[PDB]
Amino acid sequence: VDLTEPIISRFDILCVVRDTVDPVQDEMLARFVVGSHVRHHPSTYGVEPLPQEVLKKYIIYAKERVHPKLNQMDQDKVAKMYSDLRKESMATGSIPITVRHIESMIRMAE
Amino acid sequence: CSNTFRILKSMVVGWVKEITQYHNIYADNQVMHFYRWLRSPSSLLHDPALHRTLHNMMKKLFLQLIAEFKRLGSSVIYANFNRIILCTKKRRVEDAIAYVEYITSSIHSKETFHSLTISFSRCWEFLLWMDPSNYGGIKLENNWNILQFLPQAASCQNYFLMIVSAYIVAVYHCMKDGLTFSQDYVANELTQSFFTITQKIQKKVTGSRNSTELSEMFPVLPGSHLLLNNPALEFIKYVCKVLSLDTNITNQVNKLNRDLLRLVDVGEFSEEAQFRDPCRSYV
Repeated sequence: VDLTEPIISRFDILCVVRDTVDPVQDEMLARFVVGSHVRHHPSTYGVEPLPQEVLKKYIIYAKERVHPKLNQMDQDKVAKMYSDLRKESMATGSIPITVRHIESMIRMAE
Repeated sequence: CSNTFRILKSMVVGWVKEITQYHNIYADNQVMHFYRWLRSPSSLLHDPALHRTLHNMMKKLFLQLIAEFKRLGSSVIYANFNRIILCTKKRRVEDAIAYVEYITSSIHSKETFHSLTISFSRCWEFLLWMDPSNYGGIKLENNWNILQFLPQAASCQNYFLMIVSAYIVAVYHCMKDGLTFSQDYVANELTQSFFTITQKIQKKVTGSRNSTELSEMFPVLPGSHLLLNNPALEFIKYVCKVLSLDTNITNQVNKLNRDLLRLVDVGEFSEEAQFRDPCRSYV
């Protein structure tokens, strides 16, 4: 990645995307891309999305009218998870700096 | 000073050579007198140095004997200066063991100037083993030292025996009919039965009016140290321990752990959910 630990560890979520070849998945992706191109002419989902206007209203409502509280999250489970996550990371190449990943999990639960 | 060590070898070679194969009784009784005399701490004549020398050399000899099993297809389950356990083929146990036992014993003796004093073949024809702390097998023998630490209240000991024996019997039936995958079948059968059994012992033991505290329910042996508290949980833990070690296919056992700990409403990853050996074994 060429980034350092102080800047990597500040990112709560790390995402890796790879354009590896898989002909069935390539067929599905290409059919969807062509479908988007013909759909949006000027003129893995399986659930259907919300309309984007509804999503904007939903987000702006949820960020102000809702404030999730934390009262119990199975403390020993998270602590054990974080500890052996640190153990495995010590042998390999990504960096769960001590509290930032714990707090990342708390933030993601919220 | 090494001449004394070589003279001990000379004396031992003398008495064992004096077996005088027409007959001897003194030489035999005193060859075994070496065996007890280099063990007994009441022995004298700069004794701890000689006991230490025996142990340090016998470590290398025993390691040679156990290690050189490698060249013939075989697996070792247990090894002690007296007791050893081996496996080579899934059929015709005596003929299967004959080639490895006699070839290895002979070449043990040739390489080590003598090691041919071996005996074998006593009834362990199908065995799940972790020493008499934990074993079970069909010749159905059950020897689980941890079972003694479960209470007899609500028949928890009997239910341990029931689940373990049923699992062994079902897998053994599959093996005999074949003569791996049946692990999953018995796992589903246990997914039903283990649920029912945990409910049975839970409702019966919690309703027992003689319980001043459920910690008082447990038996105490000289190895007992744990704060055993909630018999269905200890039963689950011990059963799942043996089930998680008698197959590498632990996935359904782990699922049973999750399901039954949630059925007891006690959390996984907690200290109380972790297995610990109920016995402070001391030798």
